[PDB]
Amino acid sequence: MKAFEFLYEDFQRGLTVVLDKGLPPKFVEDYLKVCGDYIDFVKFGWGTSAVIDRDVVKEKINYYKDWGIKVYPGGTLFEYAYSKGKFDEFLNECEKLGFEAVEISDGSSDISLEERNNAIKRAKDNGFMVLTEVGKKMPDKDKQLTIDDRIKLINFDLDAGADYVIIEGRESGKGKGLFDKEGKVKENELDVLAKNVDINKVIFEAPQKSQQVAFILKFGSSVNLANIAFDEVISLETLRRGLRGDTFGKV
Amino acid sequence: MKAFEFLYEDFQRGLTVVLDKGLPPKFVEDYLKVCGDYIDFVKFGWGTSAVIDRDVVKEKINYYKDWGIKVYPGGTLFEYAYSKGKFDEFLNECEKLGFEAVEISDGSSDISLEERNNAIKRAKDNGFMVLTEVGKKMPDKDKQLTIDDRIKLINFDLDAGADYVIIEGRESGKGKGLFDKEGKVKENELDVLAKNVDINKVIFEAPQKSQQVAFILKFGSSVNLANIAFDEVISLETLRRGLRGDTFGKV
Amino acid sequence: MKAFEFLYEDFQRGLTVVLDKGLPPKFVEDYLKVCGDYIDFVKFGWGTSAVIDRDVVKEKINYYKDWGIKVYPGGTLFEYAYSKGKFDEFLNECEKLGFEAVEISDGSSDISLEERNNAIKRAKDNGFMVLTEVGKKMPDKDKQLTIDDRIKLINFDLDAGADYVIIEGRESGKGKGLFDKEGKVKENELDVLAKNVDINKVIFEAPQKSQQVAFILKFGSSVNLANIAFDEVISLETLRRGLRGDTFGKV
Repeated sequence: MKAFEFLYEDFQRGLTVVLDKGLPPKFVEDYLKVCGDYIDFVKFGWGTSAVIDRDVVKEKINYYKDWGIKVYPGGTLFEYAYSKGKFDEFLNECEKLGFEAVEISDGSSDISLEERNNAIKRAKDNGFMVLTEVGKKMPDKDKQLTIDDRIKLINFDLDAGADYVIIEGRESGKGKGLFDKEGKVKENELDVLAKNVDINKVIFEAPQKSQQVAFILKFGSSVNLANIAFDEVISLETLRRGLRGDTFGKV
Repeated sequence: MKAFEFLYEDFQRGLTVVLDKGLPPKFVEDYLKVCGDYIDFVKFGWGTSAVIDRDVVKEKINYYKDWGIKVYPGGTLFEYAYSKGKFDEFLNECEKLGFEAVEISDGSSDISLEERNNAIKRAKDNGFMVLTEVGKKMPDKDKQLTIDDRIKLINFDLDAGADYVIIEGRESGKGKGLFDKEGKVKENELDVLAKNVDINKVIFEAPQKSQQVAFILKFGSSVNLANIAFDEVISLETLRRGLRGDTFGKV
Repeated sequence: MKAFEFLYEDFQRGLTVVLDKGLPPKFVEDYLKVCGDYIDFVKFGWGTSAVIDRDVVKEKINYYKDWGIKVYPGGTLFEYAYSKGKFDEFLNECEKLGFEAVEISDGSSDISLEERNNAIKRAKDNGFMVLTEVGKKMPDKDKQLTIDDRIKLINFDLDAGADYVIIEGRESGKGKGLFDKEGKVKENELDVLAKNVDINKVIFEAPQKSQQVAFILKFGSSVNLANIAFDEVISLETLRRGLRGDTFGKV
């Protein structure tokens, strides 16, 4: 039970996906005792997994598993392996390490629709949950994706068997996807998503508190959010509950 | 004893109040071995307490108690409970969990002077230290408070039995209270406080290092500061001692 | 071995120097199991050492030593001790605590060339590795140092027996040394360094990810970097390896 349980009001709580960019192992064990109940998935950011000791990676995945949290490596790592013709070795290693999900992305590389479709299907066939990601890392490339382009890709990924589709904003949440150079949500672009796709299948990267607030006020506390800093999981739950100033009386 | 004890010069050290927005329990135990000697009070930010496991909350309060640190829940949580007519249940739970203090605020809700006075007195009557808070969360509301308004409220709260009064700046320290949109201290507004209230009874929220520096240079190292990030307690003590560049030779 | 070891490509990896501004002791023990292999040196920032319990300082130095990491106190602490005529007591305490290196700087105080030369030599004579630092803490003083001034001081310090010379940018990485008010690298100033000094003897403070990216793209992954946040050591290694978006395919 929570402290002040008498104040709790039941609600439809969206997904929380954390960015883990290299948390220490015992720290993860400790940390989950405070906020493990509010984490659904964790991304080991980009290629961070590939720099960490193999047993430490396995260890961490188990700690998350003790709280029912599925872990995936970043799509950037998939893209690196894919570009080297080592996608199979990538899936095999993922299975051996214990990742329950994989992210398929094309943020840093050119992957055709057919290649993308087939990578999703191969990952699914191997028993992984699959999250895809729509967006490009670099602003010159990302700018070439219109909102209608993003919508088409979301539904393409779902058709291929993706479980969820992530809308990219990077850890910075600046100048990429739905966010302008100052990190403010592009309201018009976001409306065109709200009316064209199944929002329950979409996860919005929202690393900044101001972004989390904007998404909660627009879609409700049922909104799915990703790239949540590990130390803002509790904050995010308070925002969903109207127990932080930004959403008090508004949720 | 401290390392390099021969360099230490005794001084009048103001209060340090930390923002704990959800630190893990064993981490707190470990963390206090480094900087517990420089923490007076800790705020479990806003309604964070109300999302955390009850035994974990109790556990953390005890760890802080082992270093002589008093803990209070955020005034935002008080405001939520108060607005639901559950202030009594709120005080009872606070006592059961072990909080030694409570924050009374009106940052997100309308609380009249009489209601405010009576809430302070009720908390005091129940054995809590009471810290009040002056300010509004949202800039449209906060702007309506003039400096003279803030001064009047400080002394009203003290009259009611408040132990300390906190000047609100939020965790961001931007666009609220004494800080402009860029987080810079409003020097003129601050002078009008320096000459009209007992500064020893006031605690300034100062989440940004630049704010801590501004307050130390204005009032001295005896200044009371709040919303100090957990990982900047040591930094803050070095600033008070002139052992970081910003205050070297100036304190 | 690392996870996804089959993706690893050997490369010339520059130094990583971490800023430790007060990490808890058991946290350090845990933290090094994830990224201790990618840390060469750690700076206990400025005078932080002088506020921490002496046995905790010794304890931490040992944890770092278990991963082959040398620790030094900040040059600001040296400057304080030096200004009080307690440089000898400073070196003795450093030896007793277990620091394997010392930083000699003049960021907050006036130290002549002869005084600087002699302090370097005294530290070396006492068995310390010596890192010096070029730059001033305050922008009004730092602006008076031209690039040619910095180059001359680098080689002066090396002549005196310095092991490395650090180019100062502070923890903020703003408005000081090679960085403008917005934290962007001054490309022209940096070119004049690239062509005039032994870059292998220089360590660039680069607290911001954007700075780390700029230095890696300019000098390569062999570049030496300092003031790396403890939680960005893994990120930095991924950047060196082209496994984060910013340097994917560029390294």
